[PDB]
Amino acid sequence: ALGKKAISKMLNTCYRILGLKPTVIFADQIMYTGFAYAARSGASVGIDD
Amino acid sequence: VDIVLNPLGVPSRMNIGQILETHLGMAAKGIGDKINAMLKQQQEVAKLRE
Repeated sequence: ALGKKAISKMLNTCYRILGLKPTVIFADQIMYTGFAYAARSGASVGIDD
Repeated sequence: VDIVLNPLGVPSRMNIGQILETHLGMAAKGIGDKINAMLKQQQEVAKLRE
């Protein structure tokens, strides 16, 4: 379902089973793609929403 | 637009100004947009007097 702590343990098993380095590269790339979709999802407020 | 903020602090702290003060702000400028209209069209003093 993907959640804050869910994606948290994502990388935790990733590290506790494989290692450090793969986690490094992992984190970075997701960051960029993540921001892309966050833009497409402009959460509006103010009276209207 | 020159400024961009986020009313994300409202659902968190009760500074409802972000929803409201903004709403009404534009209201008061709208009336000004018709004053703009009622002058840019070269209207007599009686039209805008009413």
